Amino acid sequence: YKKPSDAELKRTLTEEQYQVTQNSATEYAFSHEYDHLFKPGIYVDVVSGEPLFSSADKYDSGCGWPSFTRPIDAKSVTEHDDFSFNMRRTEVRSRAADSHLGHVFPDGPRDKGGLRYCINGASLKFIPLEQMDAAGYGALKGEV
Ligand SMILES: C[As](C)(=O)[O-]
Repeated sequence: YKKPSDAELKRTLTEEQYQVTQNSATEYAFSHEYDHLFKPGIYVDVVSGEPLFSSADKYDSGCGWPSFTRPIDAKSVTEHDDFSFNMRRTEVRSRAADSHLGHVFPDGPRDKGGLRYCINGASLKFIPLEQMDAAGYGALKGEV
């Protein structure tokens, strides 16, 4: 899982996908299809295809963006202090392509770890269970 050149990205990603993953922009709350999508499968980095979240950990937090209790693999994402626009939050970015994904907060389901990963649907690509094998993610079916 690798990240193409900035120049190549400009010609493959939509304006929205590019602004969110490359410039850390934020999609309008409740605007993405993935917000209310709850079907079996996984969500991968729109840029590199790296698996990031599983349908197994997706839940309704009412925050406005796809929400998960944890990443599909602890190593899949990286955390960063975000002192953007007068406040302190923890930014979440993908490991391989370093795409801006969203933020994580300490107010998630307590029995699931207590974390809430709020992610832009524009930074993801959903792979339904029925297509995971063909897509090359067969080994991850155990995570749904
Ligand atoms: C707008 As957000 C999904 O980075 O808390």
